[PDB]
Amino acid sequence: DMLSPLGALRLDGHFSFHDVSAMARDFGNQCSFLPAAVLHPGSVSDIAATVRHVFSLGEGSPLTVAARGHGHSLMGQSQAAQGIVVRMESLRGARLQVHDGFVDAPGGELWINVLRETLKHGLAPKSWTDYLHLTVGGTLSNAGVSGQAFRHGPQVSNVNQLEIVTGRGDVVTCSPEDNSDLFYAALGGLGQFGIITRARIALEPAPEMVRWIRVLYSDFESFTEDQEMLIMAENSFDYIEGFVIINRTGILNNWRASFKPQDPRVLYCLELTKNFNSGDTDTMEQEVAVLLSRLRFIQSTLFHTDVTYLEFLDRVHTSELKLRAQSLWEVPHPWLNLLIPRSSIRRFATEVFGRILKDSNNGPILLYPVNKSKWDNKTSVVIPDEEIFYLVGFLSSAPSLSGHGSIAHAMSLNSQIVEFCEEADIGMKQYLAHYTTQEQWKTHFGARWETFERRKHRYDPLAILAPGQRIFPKASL
Ligand SMILES: *Cc1cc2c(cc1C)nc1c(=O)[nH]c(=O)nc-1n2C[C@H](O)[C@H](O)[C@H](O)COP(=O)(O)OP(=O)(O)OC[C@H]1O[C@@H](n2cnc3c(N)ncnc32)[C@H](O)[C@@H]1O
Repeated sequence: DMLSPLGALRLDGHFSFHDVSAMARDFGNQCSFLPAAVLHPGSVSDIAATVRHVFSLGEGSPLTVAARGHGHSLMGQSQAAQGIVVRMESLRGARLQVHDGFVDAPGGELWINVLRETLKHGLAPKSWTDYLHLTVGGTLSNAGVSGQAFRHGPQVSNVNQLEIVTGRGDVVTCSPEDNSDLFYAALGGLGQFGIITRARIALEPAPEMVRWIRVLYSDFESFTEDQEMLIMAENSFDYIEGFVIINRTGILNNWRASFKPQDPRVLYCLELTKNFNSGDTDTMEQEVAVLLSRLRFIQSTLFHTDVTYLEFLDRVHTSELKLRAQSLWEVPHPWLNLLIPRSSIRRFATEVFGRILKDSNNGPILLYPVNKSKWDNKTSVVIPDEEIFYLVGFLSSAPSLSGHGSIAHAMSLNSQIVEFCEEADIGMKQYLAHYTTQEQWKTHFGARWETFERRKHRYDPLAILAPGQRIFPKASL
């Protein structure tokens, strides 16, 4: 019995060794791996003691440790088959401090909760994810990208300090100035080098309102050229995203329920915001008029709405409530998330949207560019080698057991896109990747593999951490 000395640890919290089903599923709703135990930590010391114990067993133990955030992983990345799942949200509380234009947040804290606290001081983080009900540790283990990344970089570019429990069970406080290799390793590190128990996030003064804008384009070339010009301009919009709309009719009528019209085939939606304060509405109106005057969208499709900063940032939670009401939230999510270099974007769009795809009815297609200069080259993040690259997110649901959608249909369409990228040398890199072999991961990492592998031996030599990533099998190094 390897799990009886685990039950002998004098934890601040406790272990669950039978009631473990909730930790054997994720948002992907496809993979289910029953863990042997679930740690509900009462402190970071509990996490460190659990990791130290597993490490003390050496190479003769199949025990693994997976930190679970909000479980938004799509293919078992936060699960541990016959291992130990650490419920990071058990430490949410509790150690949330705002000081000096920074917020110190537990790793298991949701971004929505970081924002609610921070707003009480008139402050907020600068860089977001589209959905806020995700943990600080979970999004930083990836990158955390939204409409602000073009300017502030991803969330991983807006963190100043991390408190980590390494795969050796050591508790380390790190930053660009102390234990910097661990700091940079953890950022986009896919949970490979340790568990982030606390993060210092940079803040900026928060606006009270946002002018939220949506416009349509018929031409991809003009759509993307306008996005690229907006991401390079000075005093531009505060959020820049885009959507690919395949076949769908009554798009302006769907917007009419929330947005004010001004005035009443593959289409492209450009989504923008301009941050503002009530006492400075006229300056915003003038600045927005100027910015829009340089764009080439279909004028009759201009829709806008004035909302609070919180209402805009938490917008996806409204869609979550509607899906939960229709029992459409916990369905399989066979998402495909790609990073496409600027030089390949048109060739990609021609084949993917013009040929491979017939409709976009089972989920949105995100498409927008970012600036590579905002991403630090020392992290574990994998990005294309061009100064401008695009995030392309195929955020599909599979509500059907057969036919149109249908995990088998979504999976076939995803394979076709990836096979095209490979055959036509697009230079694509996947975001939120789910490779099953170390050979597929070596190719993904490419020139950055050696760095990733050396950091792994340094911080998790026995490969105890985040086995669901499938990069390093237990004790394989
Ligand atoms: C479900 C979802 C995801 C999502 C999104 C919208 C929805 C509805 N919108 C995103 C967006 O606009 N931009 C973006 O960059 N990502 C977006 N995502 C994906 C999301 O960021 C990720 O799924 C991410 O993993 C964060 O979510 P979460 O907190 O749910 O974390 P997890 O899924 O349980 O675990 C992720 C991996 O990291 C390891 N892990 C978890 N917590 C930690 C800590 N504290 N320290 C170290 N590693 C940790 C897990 O073991 C797993 O491998």
